[PDB]
Amino acid sequence: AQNGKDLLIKLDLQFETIAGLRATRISFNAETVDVTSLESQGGWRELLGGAGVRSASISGAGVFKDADTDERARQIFFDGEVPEFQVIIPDFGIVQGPFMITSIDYAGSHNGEASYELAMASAGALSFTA
Amino acid sequence: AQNGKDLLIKLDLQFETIAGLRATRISFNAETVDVTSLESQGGWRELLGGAGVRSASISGAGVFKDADTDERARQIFFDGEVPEFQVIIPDFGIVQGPFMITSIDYAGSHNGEASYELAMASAGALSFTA
Amino acid sequence: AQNGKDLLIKLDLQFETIAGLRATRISFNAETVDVTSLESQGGWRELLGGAGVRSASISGAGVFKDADTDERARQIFFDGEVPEFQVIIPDFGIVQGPFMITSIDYAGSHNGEASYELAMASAGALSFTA
Amino acid sequence: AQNGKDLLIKLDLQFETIAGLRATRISFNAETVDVTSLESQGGWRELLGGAGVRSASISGAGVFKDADTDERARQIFFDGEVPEFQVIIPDFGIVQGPFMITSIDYAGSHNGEASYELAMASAGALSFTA
Amino acid sequence: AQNGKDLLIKLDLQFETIAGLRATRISFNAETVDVTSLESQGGWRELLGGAGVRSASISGAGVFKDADTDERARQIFFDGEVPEFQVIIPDFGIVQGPFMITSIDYAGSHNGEASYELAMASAGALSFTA
Amino acid sequence: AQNGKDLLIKLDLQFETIAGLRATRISFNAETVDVTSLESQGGWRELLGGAGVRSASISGAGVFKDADTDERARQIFFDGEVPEFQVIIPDFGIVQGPFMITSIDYAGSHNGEASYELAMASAGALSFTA
Amino acid sequence: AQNGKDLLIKLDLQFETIAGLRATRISFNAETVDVTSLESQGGWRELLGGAGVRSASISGAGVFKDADTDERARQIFFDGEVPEFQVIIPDFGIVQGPFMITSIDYAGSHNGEASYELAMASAGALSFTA
Amino acid sequence: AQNGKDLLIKLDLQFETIAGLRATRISFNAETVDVTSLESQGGWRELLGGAGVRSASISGAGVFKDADTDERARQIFFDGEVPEFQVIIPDFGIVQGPFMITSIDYAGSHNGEASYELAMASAGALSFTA
Amino acid sequence: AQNGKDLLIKLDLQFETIAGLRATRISFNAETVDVTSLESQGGWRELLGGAGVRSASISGAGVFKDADTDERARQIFFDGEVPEFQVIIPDFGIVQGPFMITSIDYAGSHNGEASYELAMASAGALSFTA
Amino acid sequence: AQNGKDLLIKLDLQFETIAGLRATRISFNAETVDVTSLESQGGWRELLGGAGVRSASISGAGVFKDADTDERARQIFFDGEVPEFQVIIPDFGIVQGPFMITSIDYAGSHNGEASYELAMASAGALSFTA
Amino acid sequence: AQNGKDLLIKLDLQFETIAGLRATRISFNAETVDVTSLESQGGWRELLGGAGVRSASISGAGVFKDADTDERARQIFFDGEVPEFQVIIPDFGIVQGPFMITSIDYAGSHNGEASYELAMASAGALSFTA
Amino acid sequence: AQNGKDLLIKLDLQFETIAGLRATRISFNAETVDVTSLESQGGWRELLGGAGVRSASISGAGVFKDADTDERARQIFFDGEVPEFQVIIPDFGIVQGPFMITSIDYAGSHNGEASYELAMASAGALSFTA
Repeated sequence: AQNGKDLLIKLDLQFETIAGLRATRISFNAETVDVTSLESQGGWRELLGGAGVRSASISGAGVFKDADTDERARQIFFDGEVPEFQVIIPDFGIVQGPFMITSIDYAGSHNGEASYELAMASAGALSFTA
Repeated sequence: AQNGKDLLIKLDLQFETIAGLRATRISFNAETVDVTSLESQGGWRELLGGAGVRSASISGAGVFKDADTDERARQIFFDGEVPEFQVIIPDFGIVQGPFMITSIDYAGSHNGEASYELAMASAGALSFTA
Repeated sequence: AQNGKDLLIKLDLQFETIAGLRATRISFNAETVDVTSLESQGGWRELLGGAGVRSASISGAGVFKDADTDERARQIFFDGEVPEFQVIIPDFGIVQGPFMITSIDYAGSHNGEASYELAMASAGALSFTA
Repeated sequence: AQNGKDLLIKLDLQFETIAGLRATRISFNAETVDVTSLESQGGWRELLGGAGVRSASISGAGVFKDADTDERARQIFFDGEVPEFQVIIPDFGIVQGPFMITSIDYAGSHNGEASYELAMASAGALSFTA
Repeated sequence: AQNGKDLLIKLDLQFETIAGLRATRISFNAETVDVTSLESQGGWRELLGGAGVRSASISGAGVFKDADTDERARQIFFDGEVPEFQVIIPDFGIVQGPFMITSIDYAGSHNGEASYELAMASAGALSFTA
Repeated sequence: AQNGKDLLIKLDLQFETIAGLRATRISFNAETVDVTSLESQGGWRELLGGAGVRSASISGAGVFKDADTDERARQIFFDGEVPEFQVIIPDFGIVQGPFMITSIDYAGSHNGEASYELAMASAGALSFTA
Repeated sequence: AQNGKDLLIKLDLQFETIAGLRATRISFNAETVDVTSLESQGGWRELLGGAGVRSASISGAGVFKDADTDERARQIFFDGEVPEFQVIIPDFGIVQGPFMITSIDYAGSHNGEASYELAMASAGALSFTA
Repeated sequence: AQNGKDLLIKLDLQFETIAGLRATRISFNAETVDVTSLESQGGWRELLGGAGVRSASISGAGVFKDADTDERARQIFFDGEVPEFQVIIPDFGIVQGPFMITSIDYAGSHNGEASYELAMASAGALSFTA
Repeated sequence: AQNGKDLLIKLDLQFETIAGLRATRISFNAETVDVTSLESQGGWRELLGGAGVRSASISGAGVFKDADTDERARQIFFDGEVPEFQVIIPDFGIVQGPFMITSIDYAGSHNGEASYELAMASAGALSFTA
Repeated sequence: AQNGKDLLIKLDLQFETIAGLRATRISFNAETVDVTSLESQGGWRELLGGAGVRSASISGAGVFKDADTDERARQIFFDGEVPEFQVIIPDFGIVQGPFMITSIDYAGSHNGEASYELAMASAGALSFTA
Repeated sequence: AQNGKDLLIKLDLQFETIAGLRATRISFNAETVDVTSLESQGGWRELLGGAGVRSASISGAGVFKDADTDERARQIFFDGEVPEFQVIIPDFGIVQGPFMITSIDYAGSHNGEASYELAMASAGALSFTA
Repeated sequence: AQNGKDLLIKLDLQFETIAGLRATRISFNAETVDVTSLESQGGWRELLGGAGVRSASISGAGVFKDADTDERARQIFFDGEVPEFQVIIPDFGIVQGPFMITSIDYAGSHNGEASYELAMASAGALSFTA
């Protein structure tokens, strides 16, 4: 078993995690390049595999606590960059990829928090430190 | 931690917040300009970053209490303008952007409130007061 | 605070509200005419504002109680018209717009009510009585 | 107030209601033919009204009890017809329209009923008996 | 009233029902061939009726109990056929149609069942035994 | 009845199941090649059957426990391959198909687990060991 | 605003509109007799105006409903005539011109309508009733 | 309204319709013999009418189902003939004309049908049975 | 930024804009008098510039609302003239040119508007008021 | 109904189909030798039929998988030949004609496949095996 | 990667970019002087290369914002000149060529912008600053 | 199956691929020298084959990333040459042909990339390395 407190996204400025990090989710994708020739041993769909583009997307939720890493993401959004982002998996290790800052949003209610979602997507080739 | 009562959207007339402000949510976006060349170190999707357009959208919910700032939004909708709007983040600071008044709606039930949603979207370059 | 019992939609025949008016919701819109030139001080999306078309939509729910104003809406639907409709906001005032009768529906169950939704949309220039 | 037990859909064979009629819902529509000229007193969307096509759709839910009117709907579906259907509104009156039998479905579980939905849509000009 | 235990889908091999048959739902359709001429007594939408194609779709849920009829559906999927399928309605009778085996799926959790959905769609002309 | 603990997806490296396997679901498909000629004994939709392409998709959920089979899936994603995957059905048997690693995602919260979804899709002709 | 249901093409037999009149379009033309002398105050193209021939073309779409006016157009095509045709503009008035029946076509699909296009062109001097 | 399933093209061998008849379209033409004399009451284009040649063209789409009428069209193409073809209009009646077999084409994909277009054109004087 | 509602075409009778002016587009041209001598510093195409004729074309779309300026264009077409037309550019100013009325067309559907396109082209020397 | 997987083009080396055969389309033609004498019973166009030349064209799309039959087509193109090609129709049979290799093209993107179109045209007399 | 905001066309008056520059596209050409002698090692087409004339064309789209550089282009069009134009490529550099102002057009709708296309073509020898 | 990332066009300076190579497409041609004698066993068109000229054309799309191979193509265009170009097919091999640089174009928008198309055509005899 691995603690959900362990997997951490973190910005550059040298890497530090953001403050409100209530729920985060790295999500990989591939578009499944269908190569269905007429011949196929039972009429099954055949796929190519390595031809497909592959992606990554980070969706971080949290409560707005002011930190320099939280101010950094605003500066990354206004001065639109694609810097290095890094996401630990507990016992796998970090990812250390270039991402962008696709859509952030700050929210607040009459009774609750200052909360924020932070949605990111892949911008380059990723890595894995094991 | 930051109070959700602190983050406030506010209209011009000089800036004042609207009356019913039950739930508000600034939401930023970028469309992620995919630049996927054939070469890529693992077949990963590459992204450009700064080429993407970037946006902002404000969705304010609340209960209809008559105020001059609430009458102002009706006047902003009928006389269709794109004036300056300003949204505080508690410990970040204000945003102070030009937005429009994309879709508002007033609602009422047989037993409940006069309530309203107020949806806005970015109309120009934004700012950040830190 | 404003009572939800106060905001009232009403038909012409001289204006009277409909009988079952369980939940009603005027909803305004604008399509946000994106004017994103290549220059923009941080790559922000620029918007025009007043070029966008603007709309209104009324969605009234209620229980079927037979009234002349309820029979009027059937006559407005079969003899397809775009007459004047009027929606009070409690302390703002009325709207007094031409709408159509886009989609109505009557519903009933084996144990419950004769209920109805009544969906309307804008058909002309609106107003505001303050 | 009007009882939901009163509003009844009914088939021809002379008109009789179907057996399982747990929840029924006549739903009218119009597609809102947008006539937005460049001139409009506040940039408001203008609509034409009577040019729009208008429709009706009936969605009847119920439990499968075998009746001749329930067998009739199967015969209406296989021998695809558009016969007269009639829906009472409690204190308005009947509708008496030609509809078709667009999609029906029979369902059953390991513990529950033989249930069915019955979805209909308008096929001609409707009426109103007042 | 009719028991939901009575309506049964069944495969050929001679007809036998499948093992896990937790929830099943035959669903018929017609695409409603709109024939809206300019003339129509109130501007109502006119429909043709019998010109529309008509369909059937079976969605069977259940828990994976190994049976020869359950192995048959796998053989129907890999050796892609359109054999005769038969669905009883309690007091109507059977349907006895040619269907295909459009999408099946087996599912299991760390604590629950081996469960399966089985989605079918019409492949030919149907029948009704009364 | 069959235990949901029995149906197991498993990777190659020789086959071993992945660690967090909270909910898994193989899902087959066929696109239903509509062959609707003008003649049809009641206007019913006719289908061809075996002409349709057929597919399979695996959606595995689980909690991130570090295993070599869990590291293998990351290596399968970065070095984009289409290796053999194998899914037991309790009393049917295995499937043993070539799949790809379409989209994986790691997620964690401030209080919960390191969890992951693992979505796969068919890449070749499948099998069945009975 | 003017309803598109109002503008109507109509045949002689005394004038009656055709049955399927889904989309109709009178289209006028002039060939723009270029009179470009060497002198012209900025090298602009000069045109003569009234020397150009002027035309009209009617393209009527619709669904084949059998009417005597629909049979008339077939008789106008086989017995090739140039009779009087008349097209209302809603608030302008009629045109009342001699046209021919240049190209008609009947079409039908395996699932849709019997539809037809009807293309006409000017054959004489036109009129305008105001 | 008339069903699109009703209008049918059919070959001789005695007349039978072809198998795949997904979309068919008889299309008539006339070349509009322009008789524009210098005099014309407003400079309008004058046309003669009956001097123009008149034609017919049939474009039939469909899915290749083997029938004797489908084999007949291949025999009509290789042994190039101009036999009698017959096209029903629902409530008008048949046409019964001599056509040729101008261009046919068979098509198939890796996943779809064996489909075919069949393009014909007029070869003689046509008829009309009313 | 400039509003698209500001640029207006207008007829003489003193100048007034037409009613339906949904989309308008002044379009200038020059035919690019190629003067390619054998000598050219890299074999580049040389052009003369001022020798080319220059043109203007106006294409106005809109919905038929009856106005005196809309009746004027019909009178300009039948009594073929080349009067003064004037097109504002928002912050540039007017054009005030002689144009003709090259091709207009009125269109209407079974459900939509009475719409019209209005195509114009240059007839003389143009101007610019700044 | 016939599967689109069944119709197959195939080269000589003895006949084998090519690898990527995503979409293929044999297309026949005849140029319609117009024999329009002055006499014709309604002024109809008369055609001769068998005098017209007749052709065939094959357009095969697919993904580049290296096969000896795929290398053969390159050798057929560089060493320009007109060998025998053979195209099955599912239930008709083969064609077995001499064709040439008119235009092939290989294509690839930064993210997609190595794909190819293969366009062929008739080079001799064709056949039909029934 | 290079930002599309970086490549800029600019006029002389000293060089400044135009205001609305939504989409711009320099396009070079050469007419490919075919020199196909009878001898050629496989019957391949031989080309000469440097004999071909070479060109450039600029197509700039944008929204009409009044600027002196936007007024300049009108003055360049009416007083027909071929002045120096300059187009940056992000990391290549400028072009700095003499062009003409071939065709401009201003457009506006009832709801949208004042927009303009600006089409240019080469008029002399070009350059490259690296 | 073959990856579209594998097929690569490349310039000489020794061969290196260009930077932005988003979509590339080698396209071969032959003009089909029609040799249709009066005799032909069914009136079929006869073709000669090897007499036809044969060609190749390369259309490369991509995003402008500055490289020496990208600067080379500009130098190949201005100093008009016909150097050796080389295009890999994944499992076939290279082509290694002399081409010219027929038409290139650089494009950029207000929000997107600096993109470019690069169109080439054959200039000599080609090859194939297998």
